Amino acid sequence: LTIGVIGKSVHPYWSQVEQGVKAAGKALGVDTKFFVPQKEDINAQLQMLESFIAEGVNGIAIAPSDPTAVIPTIKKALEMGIPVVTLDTDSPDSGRYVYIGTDNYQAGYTAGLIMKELLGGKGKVVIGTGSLTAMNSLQRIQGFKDAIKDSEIEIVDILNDEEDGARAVSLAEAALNAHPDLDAFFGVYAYNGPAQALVVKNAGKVGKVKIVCFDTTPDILQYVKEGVIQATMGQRPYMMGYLSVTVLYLMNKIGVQNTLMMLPKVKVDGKVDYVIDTGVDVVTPENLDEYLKKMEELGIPI
Amino acid sequence: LTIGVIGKSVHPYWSQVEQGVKAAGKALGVDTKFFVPQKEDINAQLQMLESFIAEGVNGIAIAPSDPTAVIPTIKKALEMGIPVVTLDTDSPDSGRYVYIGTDNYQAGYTAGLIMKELLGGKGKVVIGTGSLTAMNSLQRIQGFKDAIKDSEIEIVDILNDEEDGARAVSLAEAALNAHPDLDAFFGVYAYNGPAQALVVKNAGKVGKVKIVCFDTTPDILQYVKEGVIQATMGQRPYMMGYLSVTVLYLMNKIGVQNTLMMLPKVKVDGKVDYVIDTGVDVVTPENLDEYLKKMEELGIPI
Ligand SMILES: OC[C@H]1O[C@@H](O)[C@H](O)[C@@H](O)[C@@H]1O
Ligand SMILES: OC[C@H]1O[C@@H](O)[C@H](O)[C@@H](O)[C@@H]1O
Repeated sequence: LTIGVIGKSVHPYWSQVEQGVKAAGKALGVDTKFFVPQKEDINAQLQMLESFIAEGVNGIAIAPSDPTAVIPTIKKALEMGIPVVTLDTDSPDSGRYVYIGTDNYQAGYTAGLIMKELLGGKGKVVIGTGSLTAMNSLQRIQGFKDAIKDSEIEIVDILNDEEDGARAVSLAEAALNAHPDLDAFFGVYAYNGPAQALVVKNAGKVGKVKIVCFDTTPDILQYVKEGVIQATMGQRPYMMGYLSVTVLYLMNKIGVQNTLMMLPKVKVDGKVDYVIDTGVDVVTPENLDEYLKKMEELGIPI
Repeated sequence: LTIGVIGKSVHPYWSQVEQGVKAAGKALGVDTKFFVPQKEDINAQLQMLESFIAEGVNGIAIAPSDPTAVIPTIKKALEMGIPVVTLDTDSPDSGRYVYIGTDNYQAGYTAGLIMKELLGGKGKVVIGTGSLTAMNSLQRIQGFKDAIKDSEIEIVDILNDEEDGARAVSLAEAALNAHPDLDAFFGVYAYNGPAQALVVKNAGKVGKVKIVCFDTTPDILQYVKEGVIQATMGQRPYMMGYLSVTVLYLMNKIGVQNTLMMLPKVKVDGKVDYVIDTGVDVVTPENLDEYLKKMEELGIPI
């Protein structure tokens, strides 16, 4: 059997997902194809998707940079008898059987409450994300807004870098100059937190300008350690990759229905959906050490 | 790989469980050992459990007729690296990783609410079960009690047949001739429903005496067709046996933890537990054709 997985960018975050993909494949005796474009690239994801289908893979897990754009192709994959699940970010109307990843809206809400606390309920915030089409970005941002709604905290900007590191840095660097009265940064994607951290450090504003972001890749954790980042919403990319392969494997061996019978279910608009929530680890400078301990203890060290 | 499954009795209900166990094994390439004593026999379950452990199976799924009696042995199995899950009825402190089956307490509550409606909150009811140790029987019973608590309905008898057909019958008709003024019969196990129905149809009480039971085996359904049984809480024995083999298979291939995070979790006494609720189908004479249609569509016809 062969299973194909499609990510959204070349960030180390997707490396963790790939490791999960390969480990699951090795444990189950399955071949895995992994693809991630350099930066956000909807057309490349579509072509790779078209390609995996033509190759006749037995399963596809995809993290859509655009949930609507992939619907027709995902429908074809399903017509061709190839199971499809989403991971990292969802496309609920595509026909994908299961979404596997973080509860994005809530992850953002939590980050919003943390921010609300750090700023004492007031101040100006600039948001940095790598997409304005991916549903996971929109949900994290939406949840952030909903969490600070009952305060005087105002978001003065939402900057999209298309999942490009240099671009994320220069956009945050300019936003800092356009807003010398900025109180905080909110990084929605893995590139954003450490980009805003470099900006703030470069301007000598560590502590002055708060940073609440996502993920726990090396560069981020190092800034959390230096105290530049007060809090980051850590995900479980590895698990997302490992369970995606597993779920698709089962759907081939035991069938789509039997596989769904054993997964967590939720209700959307009075209808049943399937969601495996991989959880978030709220990491701050105070609990960093426990985090490095907890991770290695769970089997995914450093 | 070899998976061992232990049932509670020779009822056709367990044949359904076994078909699932054999279907899963076949689809996954796993050998399956299946055991059920003639009637309730805790000692036989324990003896069979000890042999599967000695024979070094790679997984065990058990439906303990006594949740406490099996703890030391299940613990021994786990100590020796053999994953254990429960199905049909639980043993929450045995150390088993997952419970796969009906939500027994709630299915009982639902059963109680249906009676309460049928009897106008008043009348004499006699419960018929096949165990007073098995947790699924105690939960279904405690649930029936909790549902009709604030009504005038009363339970005059709780007859235990130790999962024996003839005993289910002779115990019933020895309650209808000690209570010819009996309002209703409540069958907890699959043996009970048909027995109670055979009795009631004999004493020409078809309709007079109310019958609310569990399961949808040939006989139970037949009597729902003749309006002898008004409502029966149907389970999914097939799914229980199929998923039990699947879960144990995964635990061997990808590990216990990776498998657990794929399943629905619940919080019990502040600690996370894993439970696959195979759901219940409330069947009445009104929808006895829709139920047949539904089962036919899910791949488990007739
Ligand atoms: O920017 C890299 C990655 O960051 C993560 O936080 C997001 O969940 C991914 O969708 C994104 O591709
Ligand atoms: O008595 C036959 C069977 O009836 C079912 O209702 C119960 O779930 C089983 O535990 C029992 O073995």
